[PDB]
Amino acid sequence: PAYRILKPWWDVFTDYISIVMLMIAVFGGTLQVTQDKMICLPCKWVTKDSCNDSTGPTGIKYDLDRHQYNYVDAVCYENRLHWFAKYFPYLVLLHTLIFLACSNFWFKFPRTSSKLEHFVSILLKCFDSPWTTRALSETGVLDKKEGEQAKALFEKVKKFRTHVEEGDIVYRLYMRQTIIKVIKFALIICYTVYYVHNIKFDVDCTVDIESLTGYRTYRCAHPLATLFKILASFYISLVIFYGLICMYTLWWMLRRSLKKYSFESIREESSYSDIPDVKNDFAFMLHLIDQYDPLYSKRFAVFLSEVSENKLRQLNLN
Amino acid sequence: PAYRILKPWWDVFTDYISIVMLMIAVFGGTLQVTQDKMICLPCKWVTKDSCNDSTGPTGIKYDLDRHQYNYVDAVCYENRLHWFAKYFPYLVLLHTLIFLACSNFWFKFPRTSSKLEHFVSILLKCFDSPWTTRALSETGVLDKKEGEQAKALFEKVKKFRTHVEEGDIVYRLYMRQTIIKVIKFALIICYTVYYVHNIKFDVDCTVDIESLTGYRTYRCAHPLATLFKILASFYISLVIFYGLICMYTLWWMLRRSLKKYSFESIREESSYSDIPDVKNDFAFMLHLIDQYDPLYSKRFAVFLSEVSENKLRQLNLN
Amino acid sequence: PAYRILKPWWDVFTDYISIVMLMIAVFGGTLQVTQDKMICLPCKWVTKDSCNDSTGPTGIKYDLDRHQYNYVDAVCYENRLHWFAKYFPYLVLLHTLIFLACSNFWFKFPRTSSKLEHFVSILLKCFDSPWTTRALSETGVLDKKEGEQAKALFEKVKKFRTHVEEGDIVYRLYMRQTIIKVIKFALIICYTVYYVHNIKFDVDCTVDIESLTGYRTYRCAHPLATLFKILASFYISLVIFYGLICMYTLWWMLRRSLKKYSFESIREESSYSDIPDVKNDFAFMLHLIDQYDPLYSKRFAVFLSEVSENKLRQLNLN
Amino acid sequence: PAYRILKPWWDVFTDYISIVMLMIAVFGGTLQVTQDKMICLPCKWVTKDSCNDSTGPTGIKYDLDRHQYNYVDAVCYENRLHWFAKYFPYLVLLHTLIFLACSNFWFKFPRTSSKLEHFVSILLKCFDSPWTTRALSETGVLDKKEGEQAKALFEKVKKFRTHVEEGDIVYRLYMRQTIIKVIKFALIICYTVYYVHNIKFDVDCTVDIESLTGYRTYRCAHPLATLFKILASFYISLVIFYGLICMYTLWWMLRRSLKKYSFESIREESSYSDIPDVKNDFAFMLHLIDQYDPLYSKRFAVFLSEVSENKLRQLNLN
Amino acid sequence: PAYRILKPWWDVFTDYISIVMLMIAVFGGTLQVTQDKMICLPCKWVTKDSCNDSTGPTGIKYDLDRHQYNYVDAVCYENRLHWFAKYFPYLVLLHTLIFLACSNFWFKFPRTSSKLEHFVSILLKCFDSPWTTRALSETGVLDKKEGEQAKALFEKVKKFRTHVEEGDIVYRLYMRQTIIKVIKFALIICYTVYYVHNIKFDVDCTVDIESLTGYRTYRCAHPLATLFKILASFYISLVIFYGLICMYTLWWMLRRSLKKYSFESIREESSYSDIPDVKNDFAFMLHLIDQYDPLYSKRFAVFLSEVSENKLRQLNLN
Amino acid sequence: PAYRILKPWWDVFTDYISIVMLMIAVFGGTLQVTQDKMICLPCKWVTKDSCNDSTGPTGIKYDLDRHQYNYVDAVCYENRLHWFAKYFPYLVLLHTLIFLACSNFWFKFPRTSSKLEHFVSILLKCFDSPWTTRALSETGVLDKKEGEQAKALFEKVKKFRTHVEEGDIVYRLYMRQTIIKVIKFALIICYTVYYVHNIKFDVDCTVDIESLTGYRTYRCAHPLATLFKILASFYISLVIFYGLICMYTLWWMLRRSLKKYSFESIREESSYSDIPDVKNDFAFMLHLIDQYDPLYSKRFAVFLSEVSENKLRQLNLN
Repeated sequence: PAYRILKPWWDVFTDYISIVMLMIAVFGGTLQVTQDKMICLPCKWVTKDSCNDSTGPTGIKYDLDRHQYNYVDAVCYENRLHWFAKYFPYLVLLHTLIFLACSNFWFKFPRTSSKLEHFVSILLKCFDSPWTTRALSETGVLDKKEGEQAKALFEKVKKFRTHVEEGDIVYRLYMRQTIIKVIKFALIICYTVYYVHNIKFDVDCTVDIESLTGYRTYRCAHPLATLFKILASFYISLVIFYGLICMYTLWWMLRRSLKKYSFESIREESSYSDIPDVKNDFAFMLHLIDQYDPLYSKRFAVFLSEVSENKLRQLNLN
Repeated sequence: PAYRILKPWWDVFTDYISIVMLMIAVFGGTLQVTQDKMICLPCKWVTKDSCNDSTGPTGIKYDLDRHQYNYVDAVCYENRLHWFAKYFPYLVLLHTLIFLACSNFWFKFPRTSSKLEHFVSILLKCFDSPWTTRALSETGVLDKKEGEQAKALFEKVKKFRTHVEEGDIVYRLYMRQTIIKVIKFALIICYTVYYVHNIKFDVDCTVDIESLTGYRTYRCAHPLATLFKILASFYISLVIFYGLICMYTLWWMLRRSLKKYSFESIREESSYSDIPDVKNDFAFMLHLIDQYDPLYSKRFAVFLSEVSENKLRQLNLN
Repeated sequence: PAYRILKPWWDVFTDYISIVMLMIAVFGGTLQVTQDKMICLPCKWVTKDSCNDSTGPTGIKYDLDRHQYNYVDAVCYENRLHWFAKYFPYLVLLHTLIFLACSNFWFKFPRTSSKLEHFVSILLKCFDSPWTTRALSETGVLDKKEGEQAKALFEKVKKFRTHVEEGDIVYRLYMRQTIIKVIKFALIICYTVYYVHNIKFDVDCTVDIESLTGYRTYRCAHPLATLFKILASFYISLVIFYGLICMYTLWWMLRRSLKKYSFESIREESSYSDIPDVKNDFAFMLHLIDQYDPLYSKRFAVFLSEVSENKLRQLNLN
Repeated sequence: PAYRILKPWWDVFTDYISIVMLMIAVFGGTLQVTQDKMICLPCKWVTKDSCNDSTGPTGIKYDLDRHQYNYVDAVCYENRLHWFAKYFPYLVLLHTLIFLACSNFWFKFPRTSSKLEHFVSILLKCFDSPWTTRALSETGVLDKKEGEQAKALFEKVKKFRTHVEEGDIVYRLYMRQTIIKVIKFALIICYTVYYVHNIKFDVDCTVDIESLTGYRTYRCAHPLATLFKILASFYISLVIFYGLICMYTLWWMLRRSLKKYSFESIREESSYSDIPDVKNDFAFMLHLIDQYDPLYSKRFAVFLSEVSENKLRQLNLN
Repeated sequence: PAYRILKPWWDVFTDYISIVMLMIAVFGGTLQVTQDKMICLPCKWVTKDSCNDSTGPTGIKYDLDRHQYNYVDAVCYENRLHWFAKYFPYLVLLHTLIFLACSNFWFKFPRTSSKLEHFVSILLKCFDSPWTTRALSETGVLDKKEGEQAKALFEKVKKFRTHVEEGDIVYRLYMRQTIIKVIKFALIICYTVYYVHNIKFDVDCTVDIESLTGYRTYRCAHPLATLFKILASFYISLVIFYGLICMYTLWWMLRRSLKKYSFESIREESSYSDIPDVKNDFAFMLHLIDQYDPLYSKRFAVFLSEVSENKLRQLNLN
Repeated sequence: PAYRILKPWWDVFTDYISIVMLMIAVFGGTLQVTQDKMICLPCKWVTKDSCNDSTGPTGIKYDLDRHQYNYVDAVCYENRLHWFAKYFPYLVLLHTLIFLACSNFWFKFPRTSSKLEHFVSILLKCFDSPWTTRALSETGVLDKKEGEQAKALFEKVKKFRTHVEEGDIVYRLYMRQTIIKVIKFALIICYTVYYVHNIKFDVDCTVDIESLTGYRTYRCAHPLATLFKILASFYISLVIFYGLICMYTLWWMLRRSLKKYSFESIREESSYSDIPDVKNDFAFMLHLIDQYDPLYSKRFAVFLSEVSENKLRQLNLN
């Protein structure tokens, strides 16, 4: 509903990229569950623990029952097949979940949710005030009721300023979240690229069970290897875009030095020099709202100015 | 809810065509997943890497187990079968998603969403104003309250004009989106038509595994080839309609030269010559609203006229 | 919500018949997907490309593997089985979708949706007016506020009349939609009845593959033939009802000659002779609302009369 | 929402019984689809087209492949198995749907829906009127506004009476619906009880195919016979309850002779003798509302009385 | 929404226990449907219609086809397996449904739903009245409007008292429902505990079919026996808790003798001795609301007192 | 909706951890249901009830049918496989459910839900009062209406204080719930860690059935052992976090000694020394609201002060 203005474009993009990652994860998961197959055969002639690979033709006879193939299938799936091809989608699901948690933690966390809902309530009831457009147009009789409403609103804004000025928690939380995203990004890229090549269609496996079948080695096929490879490539691509976005966010924030809102633009333009600069934890919100729309900041700044209140006193006193 | 007036008929048609494309994609996808079968047999007599195709009859005996057929099935599915027949529906899903993204990007993007929600809020509160129908009927006592509401509304419209006049971002974004749609259209038509013919029911494949079975070549059948061919034909047809719609949109926009709203019709008809012409990024919106219903433009234009304000001053002063 | 009054009983019936058709389509579709089986056997003795059909008994031995039966199954399913039994439900789904599109096109189309939402808004705010019941009861002090509301409402109705009088698009669209429904009805009845008989339980098929099996001909069974026959009969029955409804609609509209709303009933009854007749594109709406409830037309007609306005002037002037 | 008062207890019970019938239908349907099995075997020794039923033991050898059993399965399922055991749940679904249609037709039908929504709107705005409780308490200064509201309400009720008095359609529709329910009830009981006994676990079938297998007769088993028998018993029981309810409804309506609302109770009790009796199509509604709660009828009857209006004139005139 | 105050804690617990019972029923149902397996083998040596149970080892050869095992499976499943293991979850579902029906019958039943919605509407509009807190604080100028509202509210409460005093239906219905719950509880415990032990993993069955196979007896296994046993134990435990709750409810109601609300506490405390005792069918509601929160009863009792009305007359007369 | 302020951060974390636990439970459950497989083979040479594990190679022949493998599979699954590997996910589901019950019991329980909804209603209508910000700003003409509203609000707060002061039930319930969570935590950790190691891939089982097959021992494989081991590790980790959170909660509550709200901070700061200390069952709520946001406590405390009421008397009297 109302927190769309808080979320910037980068957070919006992350929100949908997470859905796409989760989608491919769920699909790979159900695809793994429904088949989870390998197709294994023996190898009669062995050379260095591998196949030699050396009147019409006739089929070869191995003298095996259907149920022994499934046993050797399960064994060569358990032991010699590599864990990544098994557990790829579960990991992706876990990662997407903890991304989303790192994103929405500071919304769900009450200490900050209270400050944010109070801030936005103040901002909207200020923007919807009637006296603002008049004050901006001035660069003369008004209703006593809305005059008193504005008068109480000034005091509310002052108390809110005094309350928010102390905290400085939101900056720290958002900082920690971005850093967690970036380090986790790097970590997943590392082992994903390192272990992607091990997915293969064909596998030789020597499991050492003579007594049950009488064959040493086996050659096996994993049909889903190609598809999981495609999904992994698409995955790491989306991940790359996500991490570049997070790096841009981090650079923006650390560069701006944004604990202090400079504010000088409006006071020179609108000729209200008697406005102080803002302190920590109330400037960050203004920067966020500025990324959405600069208009809200200007509409809110008028109540902060004491000159506006001094003028409003004249209209109530009349 | 309220953005239905912004969307023109072509965007409406695209919205439903995307749903149809997504529907056939999901269906082909689940159909591929649940079977993903081929039925492969050997070929005893070979001529040029192909079958010679040369007391009651008797069945032929190949001396193969059930589990070897599945191995050769997986192999001839992996190697010699063509990637398009495998991965047709996934590509279609991807394309539909990126179409929808290109369509709804300028709605979800905050810099423009703010301008649009502000514009439409202004337009609706102007259309719902009581003084408009009276002003149009004039071609005399009014309430001081609604008079002051209108008076503030003029100032709001002026500030909004000054704000929107600068940007010119919406035109660029919509331009880029249409062009992306058209080039992506052409690209998908190209390889889709080039590779559709390779889907076939029957396939000969030579995989070179003598040691496991003792047969060189194999003849295989893919039942879903016909159905995927039908779906691909239906797909490219829908795509053609989509691209022709996009071309019409592009021609309309580039032809109209619409940064400047000509406006001359109302001023001659309603005898309000003292209205300036509109500049970039506020005309495009008027053209869009004109495609929906011309009435909103006329109802909104009265507040822009200074003569209307001059007359309204007389009614408030009385 | 509010467009229920626009929809007549025939459109209501079509709306639910489409749901039933879609239901049987989805069911036949999933039933086709989950089995898609035939059961094929060879035929040892052949006479004219067909079976001769000529110490306890003993089973017959064909010397075939399980995997060859599936191959010949796929072949005799692809080639000699008839396309209608395969693709019956998909066609039904397509038809139902394009029926629904032809039904809801003039609602979703913005040029007409604007006129309709404006019309119905006017009608409801007129019906909810307090002065109407008094004016009808007359066959005396009123509030100045509601008097001015009614006075502005007369002007709104006049502007709306002048706006709607020109168009004549809604009649053309509804005409085209009904005709599309009727011609498509006839087309589907034609080939459905012509090709329904080809569905059969038992099929003889000669596919000409000696090298793979050594048998010429095959006898095959399709279990779902009976069920699809039942569904097709039920389908064509529902379709017949739909088409008869559409024919009734078409006859009604072409017979009534409804561009001109005759209107003579109320003016003779309520003694308001000074009301003009209505022109194109505003009469069609009145006929539709008359099919729902004649009361709305009478309650709306009073504002159109100039005598009512002349009398209302006396009450405001007092 | 508001039509709960219209629905009597019998219609409420029918509404839930239909859901239960639909539930068992859907369950039997999916159960039929997922198995649809029979298990068929041959019979070596035949006596009168039936089985004679005449060193450790040894298994019997029939020399049949797995794929021939499925063929004879499909054949003996198609031909000799009885259609009721196949198509039981589909019929039940159809019946439940047409029951629900017969129930909700007069709600969905616009000609009557308009009358009903208008009636209930009048009744609720009368019940919520403030003057009613005072008038009942009388067995003295009031607000001019609510006085005028009541005064207009009398005229609205009079116009509504004149409008509704003519129709007499609702009685005919409800009559037809009840009769359709009762005759359809009897019909389904008839063939359901006549054909339930044919469901059996074991079946002998002689299909006459020597050339494909060399056996004349077959003995087959249908596992779901018992379960479908249980569901059919439960079905006919629920149906019996439904039909007895419908018979009670029919007897009630035909006995009461309810076109004329007798009304004599309130006029003797509350001493308002000057109220006429009610005519057709406005009494039926009062009887329905009486079945829910008699209070609404009494609260509504006061406005119908002319004495109440005569007294209200004194309070407005003061 | 508003009936949460009517429901006591025991009804709340029953509501969730029914959901848990339904959950285990649905799970056991789908588990039964998807497998419904037994695994049957013959027994070569027989002693008293049972198995005697008496160079490497070698497998035993019975000379049976795959399709005969399924036949004997179906037979030994139909005949000798016990009906409880088959139809356990369906019964549980039926019981849960009829529990829920017995719980919500007096809400859905209109004759009582009208009384309850009217009662609660009165109670809430009384609790939200402004004069109540003042009257309680008294142990002096008020608005004429709210004074008249309260004055009409007294009359409404009096009429409602006279209406509700007669009925005494709600007590009878709730009594019948509790008793049905208790007797049905006892019945299900009886046969559930009596027949639970018959579920077993291993079963010997003698079906008497020599001609089809040549074996007399069979030994069979039912894998789901253990799981259904666990579910049945959990089921009867939940059922026990449910029945003990119902017994507590029954004892409470029969002990309290609650047709007469004693009421003596408030009149001694708040010094309003001039309040009569309450009669049947209006006391039961007060007891229910007392179980939720005693405050509503006290806030409502003030309007019942005539002294409160006598005092309120002085404030309106001033 | 409104109870988000009551829930602290620890309860929030528990709420989502329960969803994750339930998710892994449902997944392990469906995974168990769909396969529930073991793959068992015999062992020809036995040494101490275990396998000795001692011209191309040839397959071994056991002379067993497909249906005997399934029998021995079911037997070795029933008897020698350990119950934990079977019933792991059901237990997890049960635990998660009873965690959620212990969490939401005091919300669903009516005796406390009434007190809480009344408390929060009072708090919100106090926070939304206009006089509070003025009273805080004072560290002078007001509307008589809101003055009387505040005056009644003081009395409401006093009655509410007297009502809540007695109970002391909420503290006991929350205490019991935390303790149940901690003891159940310890219990599940105990047997989970004790029995996790018994899950294994390979199992030897001696079932003692010579007559049916002629083999003593069997070697079996359980593919899902690894996956269930991973899920169990992840489970116990989440559980550990949950229990540490619960221990922190318990330590906080027992340490604070919170029946008495110390309150001294505001009276020294805002110079309102004439406020008493709070008693049991009204302090706990204040501590909870303090964990969310301290501002509500301060905004509410002003009405509790008698000095504020004494000052408000002057403004109403004027």
